[PDB]
Formats: sequence, structure tokens, C-alpha cells
Amino acid sequence: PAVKFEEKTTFFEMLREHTYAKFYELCKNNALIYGFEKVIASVFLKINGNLQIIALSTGNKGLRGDKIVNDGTALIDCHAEILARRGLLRFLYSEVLKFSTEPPNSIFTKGKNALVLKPGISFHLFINTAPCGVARIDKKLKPGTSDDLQNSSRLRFKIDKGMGTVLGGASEFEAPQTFDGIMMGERMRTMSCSDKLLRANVLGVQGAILSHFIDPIYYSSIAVAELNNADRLRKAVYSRAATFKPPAPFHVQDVEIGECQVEDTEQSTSAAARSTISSMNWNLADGNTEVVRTSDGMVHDKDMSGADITTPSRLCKKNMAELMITICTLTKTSVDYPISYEELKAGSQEYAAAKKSFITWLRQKDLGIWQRKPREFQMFTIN
Amino acid sequence: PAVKFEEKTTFFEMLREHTYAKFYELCKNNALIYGFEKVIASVFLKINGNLQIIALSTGNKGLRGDKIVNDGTALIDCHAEILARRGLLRFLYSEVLKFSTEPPNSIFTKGKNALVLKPGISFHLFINTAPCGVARIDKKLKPGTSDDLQNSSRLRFKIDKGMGTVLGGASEFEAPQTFDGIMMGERMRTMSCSDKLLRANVLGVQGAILSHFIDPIYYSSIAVAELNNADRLRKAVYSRAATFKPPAPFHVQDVEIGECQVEDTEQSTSAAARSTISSMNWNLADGNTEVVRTSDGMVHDKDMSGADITTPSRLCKKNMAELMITICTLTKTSVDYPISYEELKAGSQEYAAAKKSFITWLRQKDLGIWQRKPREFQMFTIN
Amino acid sequence: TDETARKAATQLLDQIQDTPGRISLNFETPEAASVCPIPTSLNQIVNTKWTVNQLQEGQLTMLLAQDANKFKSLGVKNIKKGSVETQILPRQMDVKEIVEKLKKQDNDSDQFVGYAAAVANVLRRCDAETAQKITQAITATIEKEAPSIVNC
Amino acid sequence: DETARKAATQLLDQIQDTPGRISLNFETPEAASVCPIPTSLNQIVNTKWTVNQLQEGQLTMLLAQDANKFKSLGVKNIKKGSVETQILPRQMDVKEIVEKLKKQDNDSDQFVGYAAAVANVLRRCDAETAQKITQAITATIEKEAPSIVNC
Ligand SMILES: O=P(O)(O)O[C@H]1[C@@H](OP(=O)(O)O)[C@@H](OP(=O)(O)O)[C@@H](OP(=O)(O)O)[C@@H](OP(=O)(O)O)[C@H]1OP(=O)(O)O
Ligand SMILES: O=P(O)(O)O[C@H]1[C@@H](OP(=O)(O)O)[C@@H](OP(=O)(O)O)[C@@H](OP(=O)(O)O)[C@@H](OP(=O)(O)O)[C@H]1OP(=O)(O)O
Ligand SMILES: [Zn+2]
Ligand SMILES: [Zn+2]
Repeated sequence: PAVKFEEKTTFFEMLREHTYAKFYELCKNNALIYGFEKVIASVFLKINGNLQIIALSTGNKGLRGDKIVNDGTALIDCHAEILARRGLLRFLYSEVLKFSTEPPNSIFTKGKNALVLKPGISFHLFINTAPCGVARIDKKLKPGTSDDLQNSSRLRFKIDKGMGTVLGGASEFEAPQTFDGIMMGERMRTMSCSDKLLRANVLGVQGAILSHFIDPIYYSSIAVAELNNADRLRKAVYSRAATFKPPAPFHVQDVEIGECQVEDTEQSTSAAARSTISSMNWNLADGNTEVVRTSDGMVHDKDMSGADITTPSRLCKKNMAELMITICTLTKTSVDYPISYEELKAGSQEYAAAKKSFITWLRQKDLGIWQRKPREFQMFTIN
Repeated sequence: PAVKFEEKTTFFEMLREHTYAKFYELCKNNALIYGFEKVIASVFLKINGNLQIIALSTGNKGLRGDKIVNDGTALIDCHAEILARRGLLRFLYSEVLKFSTEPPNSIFTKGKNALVLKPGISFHLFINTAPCGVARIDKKLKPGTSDDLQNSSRLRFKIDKGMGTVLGGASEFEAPQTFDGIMMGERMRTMSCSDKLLRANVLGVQGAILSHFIDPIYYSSIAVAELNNADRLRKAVYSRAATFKPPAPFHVQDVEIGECQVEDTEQSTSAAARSTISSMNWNLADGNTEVVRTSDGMVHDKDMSGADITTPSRLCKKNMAELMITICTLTKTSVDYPISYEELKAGSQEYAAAKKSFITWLRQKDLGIWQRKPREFQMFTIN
Repeated sequence: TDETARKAATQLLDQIQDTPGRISLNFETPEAASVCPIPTSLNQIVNTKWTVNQLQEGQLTMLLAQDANKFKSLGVKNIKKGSVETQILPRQMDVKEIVEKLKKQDNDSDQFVGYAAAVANVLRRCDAETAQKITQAITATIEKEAPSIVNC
Repeated sequence: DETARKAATQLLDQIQDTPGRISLNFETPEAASVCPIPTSLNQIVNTKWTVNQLQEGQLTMLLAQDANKFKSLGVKNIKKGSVETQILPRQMDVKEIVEKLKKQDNDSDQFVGYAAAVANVLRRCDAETAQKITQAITATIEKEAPSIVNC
């Protein structure tokens, strides 16, 4: 049962309890997702004391290097928080459409130059475990030496195999990743979930493509089911860029972290269920669960003859681009016909400038090198 | 208690008898370590017709996955033949100090570019049983497929809380180890004692840090009580890397392999006597025994009748580095500051090149991938 | 302890099961509101006419099924922006100086990723007849120079 | 049977009276035969050094010993960058390489597979033979396609 003494912590437990409660409700439809509770994350929408789960996802692995594609049909990262953010993006597209048909019905209202969230709307992220990277590499009460603390705050990246991250020391891996090189055998570097959450609180969670329509959206709170979790998560997520001054409208979100003070998920997260290779994601926008094979980053199914087939996931780059094109064609927004995925993302001057400033500031303050994917990942044309 | 059948090859018999006699002599000072002698190893200093034990150690288990540390205070490997090498390292440090003050008293002499061992002085290693890994076969390593002949030389490694030794590169082991990966329950891989003895025979026993002062030191012989294992022991520690040609200061030592006529291997302490968790080690340099808990690699003690105290071992990386800096300060050999443990080991140019060449050669010859520890294990600063 | 606190606790525990993922914190009584203490920074209570229950599962599918006439505009337009890297979309056209360099060069500390990339790039550009002459040639060189590595 | 047991009893005494120190009776063929050492380990040198001064706990005494009488060794330590040798390739088995080095529909994969096979063949080769394979491949490429590689 949902065991919690309803004192002094309840809200974040209610985030924890309702995440697992929704998960098992999804298992009632598709029992195939049994055992995926190892690493699960969710996003909640809060209004005036009311909560509604927006996106739910699980996963602790990523795309393998030899399975990369240039058409954007593969999910590069399948960690729980990343897929929760992607489902949140899909819900945001749905809400933008809802505004486009009935402004009163939607969470958005027309701002000065873009869609702005209505007053009282807040988004909260919950993770059953500490995000990989800086937030996990320390659990001791104190490090003692300040130097070992600052190298404990350096940017880290995951690799195409394994459930941990590798310290990307300064002046190392400055060479851009290449599509041919990764296919030749080189392991694909992808940034850790801690640095991805840092980016989410700096540049917003909405991403580059949604930045055409809406103002930046930030997580109001990030909840983890680990008992202490207090200073380390702050350092990993907000404090590293607390001195950064992003250009307008972006700002560094002073996100709040609240701890699930009982039933902290470590045994259910750090053993046994790691044998799974399939991740799943759910969102309010679609209302149904989708299971994605993490090794190749695509959702597989049995054909009409009972044989295995593959298809792109709804959270992939190509599907998001197609959804946004549908948004524009329904909203009557004029767009250039021949464009690529990165050209559309580069079409946001403010978001692109803020991202470049953030990466350059991370460069100057020697937090590390941000591991950009090869450009060929985003050169595919959509229409 | 009683040796047998003199006039045969019995120098190794004397080594075994004196190792056991020294262990039983250390029992009287500390009655806690009774029954540990199931897996015991020792190192002897030889000069002409005089023998002197300088390192003695016990243990057959290693560091647990969830108890790893980043400050280098934990003993990662507590196997008997490894803690013996660490005690030998401490003895060599003591001998370097003795050379600093009394050149005629120390075993070292001033060479062309580094301290060189005195003529006639040699070190001999004794192990109660066969080293873990290649040197022993009990189960499932039997004929039936000709491809298993390759596995007779391939590298093997240990696993935290695991038993026996497993081959490398099956489905998961072809990936780097990560601190935040071992945290939350990835299996930490430590190379088997058979492969570590191969590294000792190729790059020397002095290690990276002690290579700053002294030329490489090699075991003159390795003695294992277990009968008829001499052929396989020689294959595990010398033959499979005989063709390797390390840089000029290093060479592959043709270690003499010997066995004792009277021997026993039934003592394996795995539900054999009491399933001992802790281990002990003794160094001539210190002159007193020490007991560590291999589950965490720390010395556990009691004081004021009510407390449990965790204390780093004298063989831990932090203590070895502290001894190194004390030696340098005492001898006025200036060292850079700040400097990490990884930087200090990498500072030994000749040893680092030899180690890289050895690992690369092992990889090329399809012997296996040498499973390096995460860099976070050795990033701590020394001051 | 208190009966009101017990009632609020039972309310929230039952709400966990009645509709998972949907929460309604107690606000009908200030004492009963203490069962779920909102964080000080998250307690930004404000008057708004919109409410949670207006979110429906599968709303994206519902909105796509609507007719195109119901949908209004936002007064915006999207403009392409050429990436700072001007290199062409398929990197089959590796720069000629580059691909010659990684083939003529000797220091393969990149562990042959560069050489393999150059080999793939020259293979792609060559005619199908020239490509096959090249790849049996590379095969023969591999089987002749290093037979201990290939013929297992 | 003379002097053999008289030699043996000394070794039998050492294991009980002086644990950890072994003395072998040399310079007497009858006494030397009781515990013959291997000829590889027979490094008899007339050194002035003796093992008797290896005092137990010598490190403790030397550390508390005054720093004045600790003369310098001459050497000096300098850091070097811990080369981030992250294991670059995803390894593949030899039986794997042979098939992918043999496929004829390589152009459909844009020659990625064949080049990967070539790379991992080169990776597992020794430096001399890998370099010679490199020159051979460059030579056959320059011979077969001067049109594409302008040299
Ligand atoms: O997968 P996400 O974390 O959701 O973020 C991904 C992606 O990151 P991954 O490569 O790890 O998937 C890119 O980040 P890079 O790794 O390439 O830096 C990319 O960033 P760029 O577009 O700057 O390359 C972009 O993030 P953004 O939305 O800020 O553009 C992108 O999101 P999409 O998958 O939706 O493109
Ligand atoms: O004494 P061991 O238990 O065998 O420890 C060694 C030792 O490291 P320490 O100095 O920390 O004891 C090695 O160092 P050198 O032989 O080079 O002095 C080496 O470390 P590096 O290869 O990193 O230099 C290696 O570590 P690894 O396993 O990463 O190869 C290994 O440590 P483990 O005990 O962790 O096996
Ligand atoms: Zn993660
Ligand atoms: Zn062992």
C-alpha cells in the first residue's frame, strides 16, 4: 500500500505514490510492462493545490552506437527523466493545439510575443532515483576537501553501454562526435541526466522547436525518492549555473527539491530488474502506453503473421517534427518547405542564442565539454 | 606442524612451513585471526643462503559494490596474494628510507637512473592454493569443445559478492566501469589473481608510484602448495605473455614455479570453517598485524567500550600515497602540488608506457580486456 | 491523533486509489489543509477560472480529428536558419584534403577510426566496378598480411 | 648416512625456534643436499650485505627518525596527464568480422560495415603489421582509383 505518515513531507510522497499508482493502472491494460518500476520518472501539473500526472516513463539505458540513424527515427536517450520530458513536450504540443482551437480550454494564454502559461500552472518532475551523473557520484555527508567537490561537479556523459556515466574532464573529448566514427566502433557520448536537468532548468524544458510558439517552461520542483538527497541534487541541478545569466526570456530556475522521506526506492531500483532492455513512456496527450526497445531506440511489434517488425517511436525526432508540422498546418502557420530538423531548431533565434551562451559559459567555467551529437542526426528533411 | 621428505625439492616446502609458522606466531599476539590461514600468501626476501619473510597476508574476498569510496581509503582487492604485494610495497618504501640514511644497510644501491636492487637479493612469493582464475580448474572448464583451449589463456576477473571467476567480454563486460555504475549495482570487475601475477611478472611488483625511485623488481619464484598445478601455474603467470617485449627498463621475468610435496587445498573458508569475512596482513616494515573487513576494505575497531570505528587500512591507496609524500618530504625530493593519485601514478613515464603497451598487447592477442577501475577511484588529491 | 487529521489522511489515501494520478489537496478547512503541507515556494495560490478536470486522456488524438476550420492562428511564422556549420547534408563528401590525409598519415592513435572513415569515403565515391576491385583487394591484403587475426 | 640428519635438524629447528628466517647450510656437499635450491635461484654473490639487519618495524623507527640525517636521492617527480583512454571501439568477434568483410551489398550500408570490419581488423593487429596493412590498402586504393583520390 501507499504507506506515509501525512506530515511535513506529504506533497512529494503524493508525487511518489501517484506515480506508482498510475503505473500499475497502466499495467492493468498492458501487463508487458511488469518489472519496469526499476527506474521510473513522471511529470505532474499543479493548479491551486490540484495535481494531474502529465507524463510517465521508465528506462535506464540508451541507444547503442551501431544502431544510430540519420533520419531521426531512433530514440537517442531512453532514461526515465528524458522520456518524461519528451512526453511533456508532446503534451505541450497538444495544449498548444487546444489553445489554437479554444484559448479558454488550454493552459496557454497569449503573451507579448509567444504563448505563456496561465497563472497558477506549475510542472513538477519526480524521479524514483537520483539522476545519473553528478547527483549520484557522491553520497557521503561531506567531502572535506573543496577541490574534490569541484571535480565532483564537472560535467559527465553516459556511453552507449552501461548504467553509469564517465567524467568528461576539461580539454578532453573536444573532438566533435562523427556519424562515421560512431558507426566505425567509437562509443557514442550522451550527456548525463544531471547535466540534462541542469540544461532543462537553464534553457527551459520546452526545447528548441516548441520555443517557436511558447515561452520557456521550467520545472517548479524536482522530487527524488532518496532520503538525504538535499545538497548534492541542488549542486548538480541548479547551483552549477546559479551564477549564469541567460539572455531573456530565459533564466536559471531556482527549482525546489523535496525528498520522499519514507519508502525511498533503492532496493527496487538497484537490483534484479536491470535485466530488462525495453523502456516505456506514457503521456496525457495520447493517453496510452508505448514500449520502446532501448537497444535500437524503436518500438517493436508482432506483424499480422506473428513476426517481429519495427517502427519509429512517437517521442523520436522525426515524430516530433511531423507533429509540429501538423500543428503549423492546422494553425495556418507559414513555414519554409525545404527545411531540416536542425534548421527548424536553429530557426529559434532566442533559444539558439541562449543554448550557445550556456554551452560557451560551461566551456569558460571549465565544468566540461557538452557532448553534442553528430550533425547528421538532425539533417533529415521533414514535411 | 611437521615437514616431510627432505633431500627432494624442498626450498618451497621450507617457504610453506615458515609462512605457516609465522602466521601461528602472529596468532599469539592477536587471537582474533585464528582460522584465517585457509587462504594465505607470503613474500620472502632471499640473500645467498639466508631467507627472511617480509610480507604475509590472508584473504579471499574483495570490496563490495555498494561500499566503494572515492578517497582511496578502501582496499579494493583483499585476496591473499595481492595484500602480500601491498605489504611488499610498504617494505620497499621502508627500504628506500633506509637507503636515504644508511646506504650500506639498505637493499638498494644508486644506479644509472634509479635505485637498483643489490646483487644476490631476490624476492619469492608463496601462495597456499592456486591463484584465482586461469591457474585453477574445478567445474565446467573441461574438454568437449576445442574453442575452450582459447579460454585456457584468456583473462578472467572477479566480481563483488560473486564466487569463482568468470570470463571477460560475454555480454556486459566489454564496457568501461563507472563509479555511478558500480553504485546502484553494476558488478565491479577486478582482474583475477592469475592475471595480476602476470602483470607483476611483466611490469614488476613495485607498482607505478614506487617506480619513481627504484628500477622494476620481479619475483624470482612463485610457489603454490597445490600439487601438479605447476604446468598450469606457469602458463597463467609467465608463458601466455612470454612473447611480449616491454620497453627497455622492463622485461618479462621467467618466474620459477615450484610446489610442495605435502599440501592441502580442502581449506577454502567458503562454508569450510566459518565463512570468514575479514582478512589479515602483516608487513616486516610495520612489524604488527592488521585486520580489515573485505566487505568494505576498512579496519573496524572498538573504543570506550561502546563505539564501532571505521579506519582506513595501511595498505589502502590513501595510506600508500601518504607514505610516498612522507618519503619525498623526508628525502627532499620535490613533488608537484596539487597532484592526484592518478596523476602521481601517471607521472612514472616508463611504468605508464609499459602498462599501456602491456594492456594493448593483451587486447591484441585476444587474451582479453584489462578491466580498469573507474577514474573516480584515484582522482583524490594528496597533501 | 485528531479525528479531522485522520479524516483528511483517509481522504488522501482513498484518493490515491480512486483516481490514480489525480490529486485534490484539502482546502475546505484550514486544519484539514495541514494534512498535505505544500512547500512555501510552491504554495502560490492564485484565482484562475481554469481547472484540472479539463484535461482528457488522448486529447492530442481528439484535437487532430477536428476539422481544419475550427482552428485559429497565432500570428507567427517560422523561418529557416542556416547552421553555422555549412558542410553538406550527407558526409559522403568528406573533404578531399582530409580523406587523403588520414590515408597517408601514420599516427593511428585514433585507433583506425579515421583510416576506416577514409576507406569508407573513398569506397562510396568510386564506381561500382571500381568499388568491387577495391574491396576484394583490401580483403586479400587482410588475409595475406595478418592471417592469425582473420582466419580463426 | 652421515651429517644428513645433522643438517636436517637445523632446518627442523628453524621452523619452530625462529619462525620466518631460514638459513641453509652451504659450503658442505653433504649438508647442502638436505634442501637443494633450484639452479635458477642459485645467485651466490660475496656481498657485504646480510639479512640480519632487517629489523621488524623498521619503517616506524625511520619515520620518527630525525629528518636531518635523511640525505637526498636526487630524483624529482612531475605530474603527467592521465590519458583518457576510454576504450574507443565496440569490439566484435573474429567469426563476426569474416562475414561482414565478405558481404557484397555493402553500398546499401554505404560501406559502413566493411570499413568497420577493416578498422577492427586493424585494431587487433600489432603495430608493425597494422602499419603494413595500412600502406598496402593505401597503395591498392591509389592504384585502382586515381580518379577519385587525386594524387
Ligand atoms: O534527448 P534529449 O535530452 O531530449 O535532447 C535532445 C538531444 O540530446 P540527446 O542527443 O542526448 O538526445 C540533443 O542534444 P545534444 O545531445 O545533441 O546536445 C539536442 O540538442 P541540440 O538540438 O542543441 O543538438 C536537442 O535538445 P534541444 O531540444 O535543446 O534542441 C534534443 O532534443 P530533440 O531530441 O527534441 O532534438
Ligand atoms: O594492488 P592491486 O590491488 O593489484 O591494485 C592495482 C594497483 O593499484 P594501487 O596502486 O591502487 O594498488 C595498480 O597500480 P599500479 O600497478 O599501476 O601501481 C593498478 O592501477 P592502475 O592500473 O590504475 O595504475 C590496478 O588498478 P586497475 O584495477 O584499475 O587496473 C590495481 O588496482 P585494483 O586493485 O583496483 O585492481
Ligand atoms: Zn540517468
Ligand atoms: Zn585469488
